[PDB]
Amino acid sequence: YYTRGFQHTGIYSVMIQKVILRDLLRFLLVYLVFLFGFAVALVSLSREPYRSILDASLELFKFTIGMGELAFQEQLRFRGVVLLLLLAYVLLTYVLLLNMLI
Amino acid sequence: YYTRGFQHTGIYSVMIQKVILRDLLRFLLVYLVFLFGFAVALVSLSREPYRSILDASLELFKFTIGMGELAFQEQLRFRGVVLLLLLAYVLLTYVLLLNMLI
Repeated sequence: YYTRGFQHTGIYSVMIQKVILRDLLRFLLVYLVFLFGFAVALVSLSREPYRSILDASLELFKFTIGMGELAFQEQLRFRGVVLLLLLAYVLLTYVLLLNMLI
Repeated sequence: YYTRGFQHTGIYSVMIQKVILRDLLRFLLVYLVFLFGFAVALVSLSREPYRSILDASLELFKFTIGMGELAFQEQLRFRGVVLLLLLAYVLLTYVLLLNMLI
């Protein structure tokens, strides 16, 4: 809060709070909706390794940078659809990031 | 779909679908062509660890962020060319990303 004084160093640090708080909120809401949907989907696949909804959400949050990928061999013959869903989540996250920058 | 209403929050969210769908499609096609070519190349090296084409494609997709690097010691005396190919794939992916942003 005390960066409001000082010198010109605050010029770029005072205008961010008027557009970031408006844009990041909506975009993060959309991202969380997508993340929870994908997590529920992965739990549905793994039910019959993504045990709880919280664990799946954590995995999806890690997928953007650190992954939990390389599915466990024979995942009830649904490895292909799981991999396709993971790729789809990657593309949605990346396009949301590009929309963030734009 | 229901973000088309609301308020000014949709102003930046309606114009993205007219240029993203045109640019990302072609750039992703190019990226997939490069990825499949590099995966086939890695399979060719590893034939005589990148067993199937799907596994190699998955590894190349991971290389951009999470890697499968640190080749397995003596890879039939072809560790150097494999490492050079991996570096080349990294540079092509990065330059494609910069082209994406531009």
